[PDB]
Amino acid sequence: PVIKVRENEPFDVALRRFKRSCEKAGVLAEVRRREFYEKPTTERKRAKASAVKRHAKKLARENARRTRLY
Amino acid sequence: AVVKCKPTSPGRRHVVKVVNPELHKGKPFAPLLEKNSKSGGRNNNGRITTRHIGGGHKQAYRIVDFKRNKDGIPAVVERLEYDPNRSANIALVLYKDGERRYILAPKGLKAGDQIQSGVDAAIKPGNTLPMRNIPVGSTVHNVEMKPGKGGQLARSAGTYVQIVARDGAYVTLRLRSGEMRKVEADCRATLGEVGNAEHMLRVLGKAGAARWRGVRPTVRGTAMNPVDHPHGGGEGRNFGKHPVTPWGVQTKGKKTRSNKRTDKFIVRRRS
Amino acid sequence: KFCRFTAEGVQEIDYKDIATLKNYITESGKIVPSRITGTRAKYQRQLARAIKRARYLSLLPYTDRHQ
Amino acid sequence: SLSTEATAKIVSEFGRDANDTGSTEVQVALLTAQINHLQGHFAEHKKDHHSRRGLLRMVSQRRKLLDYLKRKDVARYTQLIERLGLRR
Amino acid sequence: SMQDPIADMLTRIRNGQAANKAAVTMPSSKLKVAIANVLKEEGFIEDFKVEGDTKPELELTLKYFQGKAVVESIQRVSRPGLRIYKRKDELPKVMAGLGIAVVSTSKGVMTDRAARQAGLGGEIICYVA
Amino acid sequence: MRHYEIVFMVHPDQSEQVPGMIERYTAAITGAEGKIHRLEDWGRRQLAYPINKLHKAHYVLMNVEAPQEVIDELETTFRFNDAVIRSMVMRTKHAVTEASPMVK
RNA sequence: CAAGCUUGAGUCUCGUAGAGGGGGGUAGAAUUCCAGGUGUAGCGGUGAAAUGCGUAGAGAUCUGGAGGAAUACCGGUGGCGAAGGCGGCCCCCUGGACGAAGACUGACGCUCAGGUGCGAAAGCGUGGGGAGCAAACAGGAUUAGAUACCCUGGUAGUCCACGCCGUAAACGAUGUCGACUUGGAGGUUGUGCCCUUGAGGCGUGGCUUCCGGAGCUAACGCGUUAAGUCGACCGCCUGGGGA
RNA sequence: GUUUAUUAAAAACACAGCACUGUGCAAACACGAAAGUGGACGUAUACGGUGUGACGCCUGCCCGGUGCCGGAAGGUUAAU
Ligand SMILES: [Mg+2]
Ligand SMILES: [Mg+2]
Ligand SMILES: [Mg+2]
Ligand SMILES: [Mg+2]
Ligand SMILES: [Mg+2]
Ligand SMILES: [Mg+2]
Ligand SMILES: [Mg+2]
Ligand SMILES: [Mg+2]
Ligand SMILES: [Mg+2]
Ligand SMILES: [Mg+2]
Ligand SMILES: [Mg+2]
Ligand SMILES: [Mg+2]
Ligand SMILES: [Mg+2]
Ligand SMILES: [Mg+2]
Ligand SMILES: [Mg+2]
Ligand SMILES: [Mg+2]
Ligand SMILES: [Mg+2]
Ligand SMILES: [Mg+2]
Ligand SMILES: [Mg+2]
Ligand SMILES: [Mg+2]
Ligand SMILES: [Mg+2]
Ligand SMILES: [Mg+2]
Ligand SMILES: [Mg+2]
Ligand SMILES: [Mg+2]
Ligand SMILES: [Mg+2]
Ligand SMILES: [Mg+2]
Ligand SMILES: [Mg+2]
Ligand SMILES: [Mg+2]
Ligand SMILES: [Mg+2]
Repeated sequence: PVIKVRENEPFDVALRRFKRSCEKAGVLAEVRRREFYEKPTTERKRAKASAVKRHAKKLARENARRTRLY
Repeated sequence: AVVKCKPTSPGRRHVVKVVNPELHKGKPFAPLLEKNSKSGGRNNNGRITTRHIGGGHKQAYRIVDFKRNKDGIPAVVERLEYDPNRSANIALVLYKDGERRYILAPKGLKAGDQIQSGVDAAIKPGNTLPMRNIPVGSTVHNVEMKPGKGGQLARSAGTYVQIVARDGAYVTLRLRSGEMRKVEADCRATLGEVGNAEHMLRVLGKAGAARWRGVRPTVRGTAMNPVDHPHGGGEGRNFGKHPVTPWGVQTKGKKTRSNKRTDKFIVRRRS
Repeated sequence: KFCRFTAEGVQEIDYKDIATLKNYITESGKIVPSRITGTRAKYQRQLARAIKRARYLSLLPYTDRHQ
Repeated sequence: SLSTEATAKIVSEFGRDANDTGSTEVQVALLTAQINHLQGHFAEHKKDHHSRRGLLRMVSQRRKLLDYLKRKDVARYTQLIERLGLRR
Repeated sequence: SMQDPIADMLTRIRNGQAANKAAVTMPSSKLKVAIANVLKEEGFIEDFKVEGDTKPELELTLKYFQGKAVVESIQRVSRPGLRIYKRKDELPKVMAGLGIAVVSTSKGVMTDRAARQAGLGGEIICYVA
Repeated sequence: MRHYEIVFMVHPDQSEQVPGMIERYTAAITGAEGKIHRLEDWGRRQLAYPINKLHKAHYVLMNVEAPQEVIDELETTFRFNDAVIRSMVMRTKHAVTEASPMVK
């Protein structure tokens, strides 16, 4: 969030460091979820669905390697 | 403790009675008693000034200490009594040296408790000390407007005043009405809130209970005659004028306050 | 599973320590998730409480700016 | 629950060998002591329904335990009732 | 709660036969030993041996003929929720004679043929086929 | 009895009478039969965030073994006194007598 | 019926984790108002517009103050709890679960018609509180119509304490307990021993996730936490509407 | 219960309950050219006024107009 430009730094890299710091901190991603209200019911639904999909994609990717030589 | 009464008869149908088993039963402390005759709403001219007042039951004025300016010597409360001249209860507090007084009963205080006045006292419900030592945010009661005049603010059944600021010489406090008022720092106030808080829960039940309190019935203006009241007159339940007092002053909305002397003390008007 | 504690045996994270505790908070005053730190479930759970205690005692800032 | 010193004292005063730790009388005394100690707890925190169920479980176990003792041999149950203060 | 040791024994032996277990160890009892004697006298099990001083355990060894289990169906008839008592002339006949129905009678725990030969009934326990 | 740990910050304006406060607190503890095991002042240092429009406070830590009554009395004294800004009280199961990572 | 026994069950002694419950305090982020300063012609909003806020100085910025709710990251198919449900921190009281070794109590064990208790949210009564959100309602907008979806405000309510009803997709659409019946990959939490050179290995427990063999099912699917084979008990179902 | 003594005793007034409004104390208000008093030797759980009138379900829409309150950006405006 607080990105002070060091001595003798180009504007392009100075802004790139700010952008990377913002992306790592996740500021733009917090407003996109705090703009509207999400009930605990749908919050748990989304969490469970995301976990299931994350589990299934990994399992499918690991199980698809031992088939279809090329 | 509010007790619902059985509907054995009309008048008993809707009565509830606030009962405190800790209240003393018997005669009060005779040396501190006095005489308080019923005025009846008549000033020193025989004219009725505040109507709807009269009758009731004989009472006796008990001397209640609203100052508590005894620094040092701590006293102990012995019992509580019901004061007919007010809505709260009075605690009979006796000092270590022989001396009994009547104090406004705090919320948590019961029989056998100890209270110390002065400005060397400790923060505890019942103690009295100036605003210069009371921490900000405290809920005091029986607040004095000026040093030595006596406690006047928030001394009802269940009222209190909370401190919000103190910038040296003046201390800002929010009264029970909901407005802030600066007071001198040297003023004294008892800690905590008054004891009997269920007083508002009582209901009279019948017209007789109001005559017991000593309030005459109130007659609506619209049922009177035009000479007796502006709202009077008509060939029925007619009413075609703005609601006003019997002396031609607006009732609904009209703010009646002209005291300009006490205007620098008020921080914000009540809302 | 206490990767940062296997060779140390601290067994108890104390909010007094800040030198080895500020490595678990990012520049914006946020705790690095155990998914990234590789910390044991109990050690990360107690380290979060220690960081909260430090923040209460004003040893670690709540946010990057904290005006 | 009861402190270690109190539990040891109750076991010593209610056990035949002062080391039984689990006999019928010892269990009854421990349960009654816990119930009596929690009686003063269930007067300021009457909304503690997550501990009221536990107290009810203790009461039910004590009652079943006393009924078993009375059915098996009524020779110490009558003495235990008088010594401990239970109504039945 | 364990409320039928005989049903527990039948379940254990049936599960062992289904899962191709060599032998099935379990807590034993006098009635369990009596039933195991009848089961061994008919070739349904290999053998059995009680092991233990304070907590005896039966160690029944199953028999497998050509892979398939020898015992087809063992069904507990008289369960401890509905007692079944049959006279001498009312005894059942499993698979028209090819199966047995263990019966506990006054002379002991015998089979259908033994009970009919002796001329007395008893209460049935289970059907073995 | 139970082992407690009190860490409190107080204003820099009266950082010369802090030993007096420490002496009064330990005198009260030993009068109420509390075994003080660990006690040290970290001095004056900066704060993570501004508290009451000041950026530098004074830290004092004390691990003692004191009864709940005197612990509550000390907490009430801290609440009443305006010199002490913030006081944290922890209930520890063991009497720690080691140096803080602060004092080195 | 009378004697015995510990394997069922319950208890002691020591540690372990946990948003378990009740009560009281404390600290920031943020939203909204009050007062002041700088500052000028826009702000807000939508697919687009206007109702709305603005020259009475809006929005923005900074300072101080007022008050309410919940505690960003930690945070997970993670934990606790019979269920509902539970998430800053601290203190006070307390329920429940598991494990290392030790002795006794000796069937004291499971279920349960009536009965009692708890029981999401919404709802009602009393006394307060009320920042944001938001039924009812007001205005703008699309549409042939729009008593809606969208936008600008906005009352009850959401909050606190004591009270009242006992309703849910109160869901794992799977009532409680016992033992038996192949495995793999994990998650959390103990415990024994090994050279603990790394979250090194070999066993043993408690909870839980995914895949799957036999078996079961009309199929989907369940699959050692069975919807596989049983035992003890309670409740319910007998065509769809009418209900 | 009270009400027109002496043609109207009732559906008329009062009533407990409920709502609104003003009132920080040298309080509002009323009697008094003023002193002063009642309110009250009370202190917003109190007082006064105005509406309806035990209790169960509720008080739905509208500020065009007249009152009341908040504001003084602009116009007019007495005495001086
Ligand atoms: Mg009146
Ligand atoms: Mg009235
Ligand atoms: Mg009339
Ligand atoms: Mg006249
Ligand atoms: Mg007139
Ligand atoms: Mg009229
Ligand atoms: Mg008329
Ligand atoms: Mg008319
Ligand atoms: Mg008209
Ligand atoms: Mg007029
Ligand atoms: Mg516990
Ligand atoms: Mg029932
Ligand atoms: Mg609710
Ligand atoms: Mg809104
Ligand atoms: Mg809306
Ligand atoms: Mg409500
Ligand atoms: Mg239902
Ligand atoms: Mg269901
Ligand atoms: Mg049950
Ligand atoms: Mg669980
Ligand atoms: Mg499967
Ligand atoms: Mg009459
Ligand atoms: Mg007449
Ligand atoms: Mg006067
Ligand atoms: Mg009327
Ligand atoms: Mg009505
Ligand atoms: Mg109306
Ligand atoms: Mg208007
Ligand atoms: Mg005006």
